[PDB]
Amino acid sequence: ELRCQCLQTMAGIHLKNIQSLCVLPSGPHCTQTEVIATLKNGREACLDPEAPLVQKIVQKMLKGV
Amino acid sequence: LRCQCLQTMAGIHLKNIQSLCVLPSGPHCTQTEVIATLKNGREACLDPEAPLVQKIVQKMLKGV
Repeated sequence: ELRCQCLQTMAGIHLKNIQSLCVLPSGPHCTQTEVIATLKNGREACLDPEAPLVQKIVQKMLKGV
Repeated sequence: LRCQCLQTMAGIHLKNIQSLCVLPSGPHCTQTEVIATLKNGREACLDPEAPLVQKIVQKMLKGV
């Protein structure tokens, strides 16, 4: 909890807007795994890896959409 | 605007990756591309279609 890149997780993300989704696994840097989705507009959104929706979007990116 | 991967590599394990990032398919690139920077710090392009990469990605999300 000393060099984490996310101060909060938020929900409501849609795959259509995402240009890049990246998973930061937990380590000495941060207590919890973090999902950062940089959208096509250039903004970034912190997502909670445990959430089902984010996992569904990841699996849709790899296979689908 | 263009693909970030000029090749594909195999043998990367969830234990070895320090950060994995998925770039979805679009006009920039025909195929979805996964770029995993390893604990050693070098980067490896992984093939999203492979079952192993998908399983490892979702395992990372779970916390493995």
